[PDB]
Amino acid sequence: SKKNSLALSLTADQMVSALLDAEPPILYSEYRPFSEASMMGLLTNLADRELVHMINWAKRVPGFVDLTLHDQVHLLECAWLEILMIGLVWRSMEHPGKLLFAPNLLLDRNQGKCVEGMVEIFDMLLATSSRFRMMNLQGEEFVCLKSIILLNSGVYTFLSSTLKSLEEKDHIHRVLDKITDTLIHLMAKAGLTLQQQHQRLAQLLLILSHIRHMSNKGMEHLYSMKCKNVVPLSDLLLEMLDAHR
Amino acid sequence: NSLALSLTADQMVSALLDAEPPILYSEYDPTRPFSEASMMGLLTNLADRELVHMINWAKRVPGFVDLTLHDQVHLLECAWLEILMIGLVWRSMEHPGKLLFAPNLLLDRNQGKCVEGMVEIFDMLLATSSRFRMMNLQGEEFVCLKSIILLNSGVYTFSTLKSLEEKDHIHRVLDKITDTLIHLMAKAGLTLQQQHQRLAQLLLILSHIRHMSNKGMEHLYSMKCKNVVPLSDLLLEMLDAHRLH
Amino acid sequence: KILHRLLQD
Amino acid sequence: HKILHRLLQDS
Repeated sequence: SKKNSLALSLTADQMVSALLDAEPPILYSEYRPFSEASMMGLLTNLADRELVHMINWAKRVPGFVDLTLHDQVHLLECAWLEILMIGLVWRSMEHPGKLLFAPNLLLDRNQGKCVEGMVEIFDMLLATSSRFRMMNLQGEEFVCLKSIILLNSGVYTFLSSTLKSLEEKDHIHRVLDKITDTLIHLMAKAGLTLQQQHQRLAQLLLILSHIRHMSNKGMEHLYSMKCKNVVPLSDLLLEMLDAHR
Repeated sequence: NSLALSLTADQMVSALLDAEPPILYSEYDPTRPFSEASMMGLLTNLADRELVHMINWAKRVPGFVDLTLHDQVHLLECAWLEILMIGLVWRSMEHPGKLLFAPNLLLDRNQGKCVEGMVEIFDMLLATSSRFRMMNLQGEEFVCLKSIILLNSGVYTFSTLKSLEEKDHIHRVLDKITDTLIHLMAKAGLTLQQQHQRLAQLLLILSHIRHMSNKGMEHLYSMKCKNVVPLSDLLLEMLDAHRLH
Repeated sequence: KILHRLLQD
Repeated sequence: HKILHRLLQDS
């Protein structure tokens, strides 16, 4: 049933329920004093394990299964590090000044200096966490934002010259509109006026620009690690990185 | 205090429309064939002349003059290439398949190929221009978005109570631009649901513009480091603010 | 290629 | 004394 997907027929409460049920688990770190190679090894090992759970989660984002396998691959390839980072920022909301990569790996700002060039990325992630805390981001809004990242990050890098590729973009934009409806639904339910609903919607979506910025910086750093060949990267992580270059 | 918060939506639009920079011509010489160096020279010379007008324009964006010179420098340093790009995409809307860098420099992707590494950026800019065309982006929406980019892109990379008070001022101005976008959509007759859907669609494009700017910054850095073209001292400083690898 | 195999399974 | 800082003052 790809003509009239079930994602279009979901109510706002059923969208929120679906996304909450789809949530990946919080994985642990398999973690002696820190070094540059060990800290990056922990982070890339964690990332590689989370990537497997992300694939399962994406298949449960409403509308994502209606896409072709090729389009699903492209969306995860573009979005995967944005998705990891917004997850990280969300988990770090209640830990000001700290990044909760895992329940047993809670890194403060100064611990990012044992890896060169990582402190800038750390500061950007912390500032986003502070922003989400300042806005009192809710779990229901978080899962909407994360799904928007998945569907949006690669929607404009598609091909627009096929009769069947243009209807794939419309479906993506129709699912995206539904998630916007859902965010607005949650804000109206929380008692915000119309003016506050639109302002808060704008505020949340502008943070996605910063998340895109951080993922671009993080991709260059990851590429800088692959090149130095000092930190082991899984075959899957190497492929996800290779898709950005 | 700030006079930008007391401005109405119509007064916001009128201020931004009148603040619009001029359309500049390139130093394109039709007597010599293109090379990678000469095309990079045309594009960087044009950007350098546009930067001067951009600075004048930024000082006319409501709320911008209220900031310290340090904060003004930071915002323009973070956003300048996004601003050039959204302007380019806007100028190219009525030129399907072409980018109107200037009235005497209207290029298709095959002309972009002579600068290796630019064709990917070229393709993304065309896709953005086509998205704006399909959405039928209006001039009043365009100037709002360009001002959002200027205020948003560097806002999340600012402890002191005076710094948290200046960030709060920026977010109050961004909220006014949200109110203005919604006002424009209602005035055009969009239903309440269409208003928030279109606001989301427009703001999500800003993440692609952020993405294109990051890719463009890495390309500019490559052209500098390979001695392809000399960059003006202003372009060198705007590039160095992004601290690339 | 790994991502293809993961999505199908 | 960067260029941008100077240009932001002249008008």
